[PDB]
Amino acid sequence: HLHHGKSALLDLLVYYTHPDTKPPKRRSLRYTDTHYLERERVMSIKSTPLTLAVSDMKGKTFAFQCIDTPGHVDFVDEVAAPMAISDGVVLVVDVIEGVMINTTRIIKHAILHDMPIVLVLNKVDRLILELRLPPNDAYHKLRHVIDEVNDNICQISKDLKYRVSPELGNVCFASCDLGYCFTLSSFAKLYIDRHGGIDVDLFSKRLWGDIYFDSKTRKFAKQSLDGSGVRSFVHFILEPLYKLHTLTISDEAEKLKKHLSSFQIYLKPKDYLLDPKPLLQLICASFFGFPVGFVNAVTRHIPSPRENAARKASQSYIGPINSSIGKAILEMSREESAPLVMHVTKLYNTVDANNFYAFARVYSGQVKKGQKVKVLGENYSLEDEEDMVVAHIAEICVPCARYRLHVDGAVAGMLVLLGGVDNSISKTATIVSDNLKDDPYIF
Amino acid sequence: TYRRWKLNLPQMANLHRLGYQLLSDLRDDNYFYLFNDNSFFTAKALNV
Amino acid sequence: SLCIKLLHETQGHIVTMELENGSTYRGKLIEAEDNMNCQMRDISVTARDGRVSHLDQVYIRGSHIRFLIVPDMLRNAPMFKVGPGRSVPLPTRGRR
Amino acid sequence: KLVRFLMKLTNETVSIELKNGTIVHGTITSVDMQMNTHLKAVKMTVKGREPVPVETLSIRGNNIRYYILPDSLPLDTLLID
Amino acid sequence: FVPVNPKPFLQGLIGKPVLVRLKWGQEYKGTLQSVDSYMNLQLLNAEELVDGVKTGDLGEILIRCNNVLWVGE
Amino acid sequence: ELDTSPEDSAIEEDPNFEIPFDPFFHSEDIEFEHTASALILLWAPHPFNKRSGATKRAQDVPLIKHWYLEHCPPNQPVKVRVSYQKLLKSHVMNKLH
Amino acid sequence: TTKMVSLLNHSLNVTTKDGRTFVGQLLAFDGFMNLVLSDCQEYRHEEKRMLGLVILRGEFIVSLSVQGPPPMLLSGP
Amino acid sequence: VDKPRSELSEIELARLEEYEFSAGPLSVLQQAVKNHDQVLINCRNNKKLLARVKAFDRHSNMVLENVKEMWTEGKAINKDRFISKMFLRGDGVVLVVRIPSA
Amino acid sequence: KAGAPDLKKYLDRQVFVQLNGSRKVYGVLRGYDIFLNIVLEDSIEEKVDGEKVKIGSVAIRGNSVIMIETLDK
Amino acid sequence: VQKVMIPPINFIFKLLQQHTPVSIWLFEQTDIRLQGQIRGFDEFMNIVLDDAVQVDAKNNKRELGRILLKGDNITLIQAI
Ligand SMILES: Nc1nc2c(ncn2[C@@H]2O[C@H](COP(=O)(O)OP(=O)(O)OP(=O)(O)O)[C@@H](O)[C@H]2O)c(=O)[nH]1
Ligand SMILES: [Mg+2]
Repeated sequence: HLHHGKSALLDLLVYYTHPDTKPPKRRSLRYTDTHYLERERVMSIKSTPLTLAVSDMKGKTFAFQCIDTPGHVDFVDEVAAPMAISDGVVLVVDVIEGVMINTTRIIKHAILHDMPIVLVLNKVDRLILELRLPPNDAYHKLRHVIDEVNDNICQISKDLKYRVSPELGNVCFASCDLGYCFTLSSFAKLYIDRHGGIDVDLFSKRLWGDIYFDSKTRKFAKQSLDGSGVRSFVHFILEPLYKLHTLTISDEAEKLKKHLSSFQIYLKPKDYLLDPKPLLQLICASFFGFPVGFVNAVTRHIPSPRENAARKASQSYIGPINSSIGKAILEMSREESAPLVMHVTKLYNTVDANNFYAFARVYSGQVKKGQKVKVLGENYSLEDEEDMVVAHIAEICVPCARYRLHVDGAVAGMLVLLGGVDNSISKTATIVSDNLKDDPYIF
Repeated sequence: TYRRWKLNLPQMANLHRLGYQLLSDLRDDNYFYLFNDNSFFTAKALNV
Repeated sequence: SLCIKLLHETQGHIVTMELENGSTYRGKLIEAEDNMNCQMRDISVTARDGRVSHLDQVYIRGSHIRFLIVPDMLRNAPMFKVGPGRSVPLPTRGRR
Repeated sequence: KLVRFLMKLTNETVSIELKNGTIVHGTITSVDMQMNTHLKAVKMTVKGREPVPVETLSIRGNNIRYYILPDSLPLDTLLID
Repeated sequence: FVPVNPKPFLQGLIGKPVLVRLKWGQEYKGTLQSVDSYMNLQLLNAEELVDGVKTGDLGEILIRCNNVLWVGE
Repeated sequence: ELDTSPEDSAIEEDPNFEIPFDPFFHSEDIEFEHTASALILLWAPHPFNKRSGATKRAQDVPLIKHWYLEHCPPNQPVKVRVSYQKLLKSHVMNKLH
Repeated sequence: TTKMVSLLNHSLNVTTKDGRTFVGQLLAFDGFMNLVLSDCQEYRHEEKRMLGLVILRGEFIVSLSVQGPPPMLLSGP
Repeated sequence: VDKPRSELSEIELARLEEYEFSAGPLSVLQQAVKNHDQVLINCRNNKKLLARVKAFDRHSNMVLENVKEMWTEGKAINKDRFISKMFLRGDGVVLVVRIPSA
Repeated sequence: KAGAPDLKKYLDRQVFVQLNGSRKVYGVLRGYDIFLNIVLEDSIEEKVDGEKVKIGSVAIRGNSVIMIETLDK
Repeated sequence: VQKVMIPPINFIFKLLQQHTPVSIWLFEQTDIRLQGQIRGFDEFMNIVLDDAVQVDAKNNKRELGRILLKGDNITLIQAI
């Protein structure tokens, strides 16, 4: 939805991967905006793609080709079009505001299009600092938001494959302003590394609904007759979070310093004398480092392009699967002999409004600059063969919002910006190699 | 030279209490919908 | 530690490793731990003498590892600075 | 602790017997609390193999069998904490 | 019925004559009087029964913890 | 619709699950002595939510700017309304150039 | 262990408990001195084998030595 | 002492460390240090060492002086080598047997 | 400190264990420890010749476990 | 319907209570095996055995009485 914090989520990763960037003076960084109009209205209007390398919970580095989208109602072009060439949807829902109308629309369209969904409950810190809810009522609010999302999912397809809940690792609790985004498993691991050897998955699966921890028997009860125990999630996650926030805010230098020393987090003496919000950001960045929970959830619950080739071909492609081009799409072959099949769903302005960059996902084959390709329109078919236009490929770039990486060539499964082939494209188009077998089809 | 200050939490709280008649009570910024600077620039340009 | 970070990086690729026996294993790495316990798929075991066998799923204990031949294109993997308390080499933004 | 005795002595020539039987002879640069020894301008003689000189070399702590120490060190003072 | 843990078992055996067996076929017979937590032991007037035959006498003995295989009698 | 909820599925698997460690901040409480005032300051107007600044000059502090930057109070005489409007006009002209 | 850091990016030959020898460029080490060697050659008794990127365990390593140096004002009045 | 519980902090660990010498088997090292008795060493490579012992570590790391080291191995031929001073890592020690000086 | 190995997917499945010294044991995995100590039920041992003996319930020390193998598709 | 996981320490505790005779293997001695009734263990499973007998490949059983077996050598624990 609008202003629920989806650009702040990407700014969270940009702060870590790009050390040069610094937060602005009076507002948020809002990386992946890159339009003077959007900087004026302080809201995203265009869907700027961003490719960056992020780190997994264990240390592995992936290559996230994330696409940022507007949250305004009228700009659902920049959600529907880029989603057709993506493998999943990361849904950012404000906990305070809850599920809104655009969130409902996004959920309906994603489930209608067989899109895995990863839920990020943003602006958690507003429960602690603004709404001032007690931890138990905060847990109830989080649970209600998750249940609303699950209801919106169930209104389309009652399949259990699309079900978001923290115990499945499908939901991340985040505060992108303070700079943290954890999961059950990530926070559980952050316990395990400190306190010895216990399986992270077993510990993490017992940190949700009405599972109570008994502080004397050290066991997970089920109902906690009378007041024997307190809820596991609240006992192990929300209360430590509340106490962290309050220690930073409430001006307790010695107590906070001692507690951070226990965690081997060491601050310069001039750091405790900071403004409350930068001090919160510093503490949260030292305590919760890179947002590895979000990366781990995305990698686990969103299929890789090779795994998603079959589903993409079944949904988007309209031609016969048994054909050679259909087989090439299914295998997502990268060799030069393979046919080149790419889908262009967007056109992006250059810095000066002179030429357009075509945003394409290479479904199969390989592409090099200077290549001759044949562009297929929206209604190209055997009846209408006149929508074909032969064009060259001037320049291939990997998008990074505020800059581009120029590559001599690209391979299958990559999202790239193509320069030099935009005149024949209105709205969407399919690009195929000219030296190719007969009967090409369009997406 | 008296160029930078750092105040405690009780001191800032007490100063906020004392000068309570001379500071706004909005903390929202949505109150100035069409009554902020850019809207005034647009109105001046359009002569409305 | 950077070495176990690279070992974790390898998961999903094809890695060859030899144990204290002298047998070399050629398969796809699917899991790895700080102890360097490894899970493998489609292994082609070459014995010390030279006999070649095949395996499907194994869980090699870390303590019985001599070395591994990681795929070459992981030479450019980033070696992050590790603070005192951090147990995983990750990009940092705080003090250290 | 006694490994401190190792670091308190430095830059003297010492022959070293490794774990496998190899003999190395050279002057130490720095040793560790953890028994990692660093050697410079040494004479590496692998068991049954021809001697070969190298400019520097380091040994893991578990591979040290024993030390051939010189006769020019005040050991009684050297042992004091 | 009553389980006896290793350390109580051996400390309830101080001063008795025992046959300790090394990892590599050497058995030493003698009496022990003091042990620390790492289960390395000291003997008195001990003799080596190599291949089960009495060869020589060593006197008092200290064995490192890792060399031993079992202790008995 | 789930046949068995994940809750009983999680508990039923090893019902004797044991973790020895305590939560992180256990000796503390979610609210300290100065937490309420700190929260009050956190969402205060600009000068009073900082705790660190740069000592502006004595004449660089307007002290009543927010009175006419906001709307005029209702039921005021014409001259007061015009005064509000003229001061706002001067501020806008200053900000424009 | 500060001296050990000085060996980064140097070319190293490492004798192993097996008795072999790996030669190559050091990328990163460990607290247990697990070594990461880039462009690694194997010295099996001498036989040459290309290995590539190799992670040696700490136990496997016996000794190591260097073989090469690491690859490498405004104005006035 | 009544602290073999093995769950201790640093000062009581050091007390237990010193008691591990003052009455444990490693006590043989102290009276060998103070009485300057002959001590024979059995290494894990079938080596025979006899020498004065001067200092020892809890790991049985030992500094030796005036060492007579013999090894046997053609036909079995025993040979000897006397070296001035030794630092022997307690890792490779199998056995110690004292020859009383008196 | 230490870390629990990931063996939940291997539980209650027919497995092959390779111990040190060219040993080999069948069985159904039933439990594991931090140090990879494993527990097997109704297991079967292989000898060098190749004949299988019923070996029974087994509690292997994790120090000696070389590999753990499943055979299913 | 599934069966719960039994950790090795609890398994050996069950053997201790049931007084089930065992056949302990060794770290590298393939031929040498030990049998007897278990009597105690610790967190390192240094095992205290009763009526220990040293069985070899040709069943050369030798009585050893009650002995303490260092955990560094146990490769396997048998249930009868
Ligand atoms: N308190 C708090 N505010 C946040 C947090 N995350 C984002 N914000 C604020 O949310 C507002 C909008 O942030 P954006 O990143 O632009 O949200 P957006 O979804 O990209 O907005 P659109 O692109 O127009 O949909 C800004 O005021 C941010 O400072 C948070 O975690 N806590
Ligand atoms: Mg946005």
